[PDB]
Amino acid sequence: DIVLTQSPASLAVSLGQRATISCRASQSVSTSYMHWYQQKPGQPPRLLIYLVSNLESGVPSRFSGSGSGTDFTLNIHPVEAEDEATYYCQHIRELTRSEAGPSWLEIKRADAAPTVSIFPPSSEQLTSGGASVVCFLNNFYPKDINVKWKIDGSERQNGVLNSWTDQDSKDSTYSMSSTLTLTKDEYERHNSYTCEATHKTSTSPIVKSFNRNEC
Amino acid sequence: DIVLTQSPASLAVSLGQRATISCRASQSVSTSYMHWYQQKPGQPPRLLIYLVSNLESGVPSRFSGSGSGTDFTLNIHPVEAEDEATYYCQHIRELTRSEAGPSWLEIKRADAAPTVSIFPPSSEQLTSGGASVVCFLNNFYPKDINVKWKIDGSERQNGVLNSWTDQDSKDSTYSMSSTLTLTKDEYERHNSYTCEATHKTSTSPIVKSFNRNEC
Amino acid sequence: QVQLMESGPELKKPGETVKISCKASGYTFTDYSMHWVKQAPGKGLKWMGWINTGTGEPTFAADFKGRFAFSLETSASTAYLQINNLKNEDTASYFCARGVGLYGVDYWGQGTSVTVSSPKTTPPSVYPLAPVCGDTTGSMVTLGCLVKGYFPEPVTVTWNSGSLSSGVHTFPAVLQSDLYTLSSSVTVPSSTWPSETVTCNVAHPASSTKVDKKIVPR
Amino acid sequence: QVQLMESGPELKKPGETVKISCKASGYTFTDYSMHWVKQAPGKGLKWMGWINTGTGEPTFAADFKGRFAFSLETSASTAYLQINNLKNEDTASYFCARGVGLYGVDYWGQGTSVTVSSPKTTPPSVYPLAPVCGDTTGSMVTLGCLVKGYFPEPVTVTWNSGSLSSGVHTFPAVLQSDLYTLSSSVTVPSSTWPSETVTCNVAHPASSTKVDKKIVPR
Amino acid sequence: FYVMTVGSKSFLVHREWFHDLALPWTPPSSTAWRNRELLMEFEEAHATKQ
Amino acid sequence: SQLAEVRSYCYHASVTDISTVARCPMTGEAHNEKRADSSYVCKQGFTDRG
Amino acid sequence: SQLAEVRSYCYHASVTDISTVARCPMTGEAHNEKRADSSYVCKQGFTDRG
Amino acid sequence: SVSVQTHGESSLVNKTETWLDSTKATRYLMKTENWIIRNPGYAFLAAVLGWMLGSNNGQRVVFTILLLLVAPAY
Amino acid sequence: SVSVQTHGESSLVNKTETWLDSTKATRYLMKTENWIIRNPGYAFLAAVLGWMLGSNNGQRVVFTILLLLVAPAY
Repeated sequence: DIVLTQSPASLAVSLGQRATISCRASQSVSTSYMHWYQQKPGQPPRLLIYLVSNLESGVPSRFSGSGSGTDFTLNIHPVEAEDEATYYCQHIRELTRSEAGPSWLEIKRADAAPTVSIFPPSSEQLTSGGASVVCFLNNFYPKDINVKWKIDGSERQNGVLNSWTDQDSKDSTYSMSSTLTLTKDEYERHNSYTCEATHKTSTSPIVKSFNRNEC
Repeated sequence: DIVLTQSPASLAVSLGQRATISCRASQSVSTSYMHWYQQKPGQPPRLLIYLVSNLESGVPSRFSGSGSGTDFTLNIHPVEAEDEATYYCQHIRELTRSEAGPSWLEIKRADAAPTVSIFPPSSEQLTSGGASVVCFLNNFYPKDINVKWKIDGSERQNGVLNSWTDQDSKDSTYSMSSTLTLTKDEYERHNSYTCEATHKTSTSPIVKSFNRNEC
Repeated sequence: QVQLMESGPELKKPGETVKISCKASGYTFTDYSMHWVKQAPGKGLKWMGWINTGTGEPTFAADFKGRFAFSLETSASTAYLQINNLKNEDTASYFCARGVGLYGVDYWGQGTSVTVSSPKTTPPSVYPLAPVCGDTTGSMVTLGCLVKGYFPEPVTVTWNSGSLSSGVHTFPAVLQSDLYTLSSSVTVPSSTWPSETVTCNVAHPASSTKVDKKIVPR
Repeated sequence: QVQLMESGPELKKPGETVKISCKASGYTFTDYSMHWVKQAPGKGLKWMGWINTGTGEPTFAADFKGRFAFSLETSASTAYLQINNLKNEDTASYFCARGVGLYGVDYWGQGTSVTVSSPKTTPPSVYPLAPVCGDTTGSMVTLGCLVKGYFPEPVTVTWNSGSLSSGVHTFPAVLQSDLYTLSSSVTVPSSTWPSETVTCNVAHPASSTKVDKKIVPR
Repeated sequence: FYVMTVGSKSFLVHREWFHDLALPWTPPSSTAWRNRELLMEFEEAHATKQ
Repeated sequence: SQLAEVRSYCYHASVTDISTVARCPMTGEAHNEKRADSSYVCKQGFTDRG
Repeated sequence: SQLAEVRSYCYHASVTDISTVARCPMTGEAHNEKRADSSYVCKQGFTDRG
Repeated sequence: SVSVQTHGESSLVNKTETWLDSTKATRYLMKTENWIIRNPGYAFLAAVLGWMLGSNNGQRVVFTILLLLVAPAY
Repeated sequence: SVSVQTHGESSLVNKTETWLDSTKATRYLMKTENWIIRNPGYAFLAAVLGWMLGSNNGQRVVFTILLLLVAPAY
């Protein structure tokens, strides 16, 4: 039992900038035998630094692991768009073997507001008796955002289903979907269906709503 | 170190009936040295039985302590309106001294519905900017009841304060107060105000409601 | 006539210190143990500990160890529960208990409910509660008294100076912002209201406010 | 080249038994500790354990002890994690990892995700989601596709046969009652809708259901 | 001596000798014990089973 | 008159939750985490193997 | 090529959260609940009192 | 144990009847005999060594009967 | 009784782990030591007896250390 914690959890950065990813050995002196494992989403992990001090062969010298035995850092002095990833640090000094909660490389950019569009349930869906009010909060940077589904002025958190893109490959924004799924009965017993999106780009929620009585 | 549990938690009974109140020593064998204590509400408890097998002097022979060392029982073969009380049993074989979760004697009766009356905030309160919708649910037996506050068809559990009488000395029912406290703005941003109460006498909530738009 | 006479229930604030007196009577004091049992306001008897009566040596339950002082005065036979660095948990009815020891505790302090909390005495905000059409049940129009935001308890809530206890259910005063609301329900026939005055009369000796609120229809 | 290759991602049900392969390549199998690391769908790498490659002797983390069978085929250089009594917790991506030992694990199985759960293959409910007055953002009418209630993933949600890539945000399908719903959104200019057809083309290879819904004005 | 409660009754025991009782025993209050194994036993390992 | 409890003794015990975590030959010390709970009594040992 | 861990040793240790639960003369065995946690090292003893 | 090394004897104050009395009187002789009565083949060999060594007559006997006690409780 | 006079030792076939084994070895020494550990005052006075008598050296000890064990539980 030895714990590692790798800070931050994510860093929004310019590519080529130096974003150093800290780590620490909670126990003993781990000394050497810590690593850095880059795992991009949907990948097997990829080992970067070994003994906390040494690159693997494939990983270029931009990656630098550093720190000794109670504390550690993963540096990339030129973090890259190719370096966009999830990085891990792994104490090997003892079994059990474990992994610190990662740091992510996000590419910093202009802050973008979500394009927010609240589509009532398709008439196709309404004919099924189910009603899902979909609110698509699109192209926002950073990912910091929240959905609030307001119903007849009484905010409903139920039937809410959220699905959002990641840092968006072209603009590096994020896009989000907020789906308010109602029984068409309660969909019809209440009228104003309001998704409002608060985002670091907006001092207030970005309000997108429909009263079914409207069209 | 040694723990006790005294069942039932409460027993609704005909006075004169035999309601035997169990107790048990979780640890060791307490052997002797459990003791029955009646506490009528707001009293220092009155010690009933000593060694769990022996009446005190002031307690009548109707109280029967019984059980041995891992288990004990408080029997009143003629339970009474005076025997209405919060009963305790205490393992003394070991410090720390502790008690079992007590057993109440309730006098059984016919099931009575709550007399449910939903009072909107008086002008005295509406002039104060605070708004409390107060619903008095009077004289229900049993005590088993659930109050709900529905607002514009959307139930509000907020600003909800509940105060209920005990077994009501004459009819032996229970009376309750349900209270819906609102900011007069939210009190006036919503309309339908409902205290619905499901009580064992009714398979449905007993609904008392007003709309501010009503009178 | 062995009787354990304690101090009275005492309102306190956090960070303070309270010493509950318990004077013992009716027996040779030295010859029994002296026990303390916390009964939390809603929770069953939680035994605080005991002090030696002869020696004056206290011993506390693990939970009660270190914040609490069991002290005796031999001659006048006064046991003491002293609670130091008062905390809201220190609000409860506390009981000195003369030990019959392995045979338990025979007798009990009349009870002392310490009340530890910040608030300052505040008068009630009392609302004559006027029933609506949905509030009229049979002959009886239920009427109500909304007492609001007072510290401390009690308020004495009567109906027409207590002439109505009959349909009166005065419901327990409960905490709001360390202030109290009891809501009293008188149940009066529609023949008596609003034909006869039905006025909930709310007397708060702590704030010295006697508040009479007559229910008149909306 | 040293490459750790594993079995394929597998749908499973609770109570079953899965054995994930790991085949060694490009190195002497015997000489390097074969490791296993659980990446739960949301969790980071949680190291499952290692089986000694020389002896064939497994070693498990206290967590992974007893439910999980490490096994090593020697000649063909394949490693195995066999999970027994499949549980919805056993749903996760699993990685064999070749020990450089006290230097940890260098390489990794290409990944194998077990999905342990009851549901049966189900077609999606594909809903063309039309914009309303507020859903028209600038020149762009944001449009949407609600792909609803299918097991398992994925569905292939294209837009007019994918001819709309850019304004499209196909949002992640997540579990609903062990069925998946994704609400996919194209952002198209109001000039192109509904003047040009916008049809979200949703193919679900598991259910073999290709469902194409044109978004039409409400 | 001490006063040793054995069953319901209690009994006089030399307090020197009383500690000398070899048996699972207790902080006068409550919980954490000493040699609590002396009332417990073991078996063979048949596979994992003991 | 007033007597104090000097200590306590458990003369009758009940074994509960027997948990044996077995490890392979030459794995040395076995690990069963219940040592982290004093309520448990843990015992090292071995399973003879084929 | 490949090695197994026989055991581990802690060559430098860290004292944390020192707690001493005192009891009076003749109160005997001192009760500190932290004996339920092995992470706590508990030590009986006394303070000769006035 | 639970069986052996009793409080016996208190021997303080006590002109009275003890908790367990007639036991402690007959515990010694009986079980020592009841073992050596159970093993009479053990008994006679003890009489050998007393005369074997010490050659002093009256104190030769001290070895034997004291050894008959030994093997009970070893 | 349940105290002494145990089935141990059976020693009929029964090549196995006995009900209670290791504790049987510590019966005889310890509880006899424990008493003479309890009474070193006895241990002071006990072993002087044999050397008083017989002038036979090595066997003068035969009484001494062995009579020490005789004292506990007779």
